[PDB]
Amino acid sequence: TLQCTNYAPNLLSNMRGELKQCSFNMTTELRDKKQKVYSLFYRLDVVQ
Amino acid sequence: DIIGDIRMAHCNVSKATWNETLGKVVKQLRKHFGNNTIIRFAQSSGGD
Amino acid sequence: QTVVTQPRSVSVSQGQTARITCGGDNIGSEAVQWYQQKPAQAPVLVIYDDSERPSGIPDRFSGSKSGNTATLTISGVEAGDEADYYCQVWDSSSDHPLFGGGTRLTVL
Amino acid sequence: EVQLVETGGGLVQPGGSLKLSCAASGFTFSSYGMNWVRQAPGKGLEWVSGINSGGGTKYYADSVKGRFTISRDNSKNTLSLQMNSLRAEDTAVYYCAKSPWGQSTSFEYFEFWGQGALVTVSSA
Ligand SMILES: *[C@@H]1O[C@H](CO)[C@@H](O[C@@H]2O[C@H](CO)[C@@H](O[C@@H]3O[C@H](CO)[C@@H](O)[C@H](O[C@H]4O[C@H](CO)[C@@H](O)[C@H](O)[C@@H]4O[C@H]4O[C@H](CO)[C@@H](O)[C@H](O)[C@@H]4O[C@H]4O[C@H](CO)[C@@H](O)[C@H](O)[C@@H]4O)[C@@H]3O)[C@H](O)[C@H]2NC(C)=O)[C@H](O)[C@H]1NC(C)=O
Ligand SMILES: *[C@@H]1O[C@H](CO)[C@@H](O[C@@H]2O[C@H](CO)[C@@H](O[C@@H]3O[C@H](CO)[C@@H](O)[C@H](O)[C@@H]3O)[C@H](O)[C@H]2NC(C)=O)[C@H](O)[C@H]1NC(C)=O
Ligand SMILES: *[C@@H]1O[C@H](CO)[C@@H](O[C@@H]2O[C@H](CO)[C@@H](O)[C@H](O)[C@H]2NC(C)=O)[C@H](O)[C@H]1NC(C)=O
Ligand SMILES: *[C@@H]1O[C@H](CO)[C@@H](O)[C@H](O)[C@H]1NC(C)=O
Ligand SMILES: *[C@@H]1O[C@H](CO)[C@@H](O)[C@H](O)[C@H]1NC(C)=O
Repeated sequence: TLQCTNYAPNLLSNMRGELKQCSFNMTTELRDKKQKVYSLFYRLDVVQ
Repeated sequence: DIIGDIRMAHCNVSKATWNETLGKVVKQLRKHFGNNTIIRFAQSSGGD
Repeated sequence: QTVVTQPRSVSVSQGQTARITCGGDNIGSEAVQWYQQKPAQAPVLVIYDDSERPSGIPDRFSGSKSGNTATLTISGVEAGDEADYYCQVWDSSSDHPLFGGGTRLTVL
Repeated sequence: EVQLVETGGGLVQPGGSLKLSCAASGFTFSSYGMNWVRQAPGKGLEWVSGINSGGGTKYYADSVKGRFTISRDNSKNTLSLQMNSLRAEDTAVYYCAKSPWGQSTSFEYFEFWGQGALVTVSSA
């Protein structure tokens, strides 16, 4: 489960609300430590 | 992250050629649906 | 509009702990920095995204976001860490960066 | 060694203009969205005048809105801010910033600061 926000004002109105920067936890090499990462995903990959 | 400024991803088809190609197809479909009929195209309906 | 209040110039003296609290309206939208700055100097980032710190800062600084009022908990003192501290919690509905107030820290 | 060098004028009467310049002989400056903040010798901070890494958005605050501009010329590492109205004095110092995302907002911070903050005063 991962948290996301929209982008800029981006007032072009073609790309408004499209790119969805997200952040989540993800397991590293060692088993009992955690790694925090930032990425983004197009609008047809996430569902609230 | 995205460096620069964002647009859409788009495709171009030359309008003078694509008019001629639909003109050649619609002369051929008259042999299968009667000569006196006024052929109309449309968009896709729906689904996935 | 939307206020981010924090106490005016709290000062403990050699207790080796200090809790510069913060808060206001809807936190749960990334209470995000604290931004230590010394007089006639440049501001320096100290803690980003309220859990980690950049490389090059000693681990006397520690933040936590609790409920609706986040806070910064420093544990330990120094004769060169008397400075000013303030939140940067906002980005919504309007101009996205919005600093809030100030807080002076002195030890005796 | 990543730093910011600055030029800035002062003592401009409240009917003229002023142009500030922040330059960067450090990092790869074609990708990061630089910003501006202000500070009177007084209350605290106040935000103005953001930009992306292409010069295509350039959004502003609610107290300087529709009154100033931001130029950004790449390939020679130069930001150009141009204050042009100069109303009755909110005498404040100005800082050059850097945000390690590029392109946008929605949780943004500031790594390295430039601390070149010469003041607009408009005295006699
Ligand atoms: C498919 O169909 C579409 C629509 O029919 C076709 O779209 C056309 O695409 C043209 C080029 O993409 C576009 O022209 C653009 O017009 C604008 C406004 O007039 C102009 O600013 C653009 O300028 C670029 O090219 C000129 C050429 O004279 C350069 O002098 C100029 O520096 C610009 O180059 C940019 O890209 C370079 C890439 O390396 C950069 O190095 C360069 O510095 C610059 O990038 C930055 O500089 C700008 C100024 O600081 C800044 O704004 C920019 O965002 C970067 O930060 C260009 O001439 C047509 O307008 C467009 N037609 C429309 C929209 O109707 C498309 O070509 C067709 N074909 C394909 C295959 O898609
Ligand atoms: C990634 O991993 C971290 C690991 O810490 C997760 O942070 C933890 O999230 C839980 C869920 O909110 C926190 O529990 C909370 O405790 C407070 C205590 O009052 C309670 O009021 C809340 O209702 C909730 O139960 C937990 O404290 C927190 N850990 C720390 C150290 O703050 C995080 O949620 C994971 N996911 C993401 C997307 O970051
Ligand atoms: C699709 O792209 C091709 C090449 O990417 C275009 O073909 C060239 O178009 C230019 C137009 O200025 C001509 O001068 C060239 O002779 C064409 N051929 C080559 C090999 O470069 C084509 O025109 C594009 N189609 C559309 C509709 O723009
Ligand atoms: C397309 O071609 C036909 C015949 O070649 C012509 O009548 C028509 O004006 C052209 N343009 C459009 C937009 O249909
Ligand atoms: C329609 O056209 C074809 C050839 O173009 C022709 O043979 C046919 O007789 C036409 N239809 C009628 C009803 O005349």
